Amino acid sequence: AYFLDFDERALKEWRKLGSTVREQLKKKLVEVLESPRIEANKLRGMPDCYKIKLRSSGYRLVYQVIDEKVVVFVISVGKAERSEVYSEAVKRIL
Repeated sequence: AYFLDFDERALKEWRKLGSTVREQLKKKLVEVLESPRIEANKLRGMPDCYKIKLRSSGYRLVYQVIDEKVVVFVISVGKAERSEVYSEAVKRIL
C-alpha cells in the first residue's frame, strides 16, 4: 500500500467539500491507497496522474503517484465542469 499526502491547496478543497461528497470520495481514495495505479483512471498528459470520479456530483479528485516516496499525492479536488479540476491540477504540478 501507499502513504497519502495532500497539496496544501488540495487539502483546503477537501475540507470545504460537502459531507456526502467527501465521504464518497473518501471511500474511493482509501481504496486507491491499496493500489493506486488504476489504468482505467489514468489521465492523459503528464505521467503518473489519475482521477477519482463520481457518477453524479460531478466532483473529481486528481492525484499523482510518486513511487520514490511510496506516496499518493492529492493535487486537486473540485469540479469537472469546464475542466476546472484538471486545469488546476496541471497548474499546481508545474
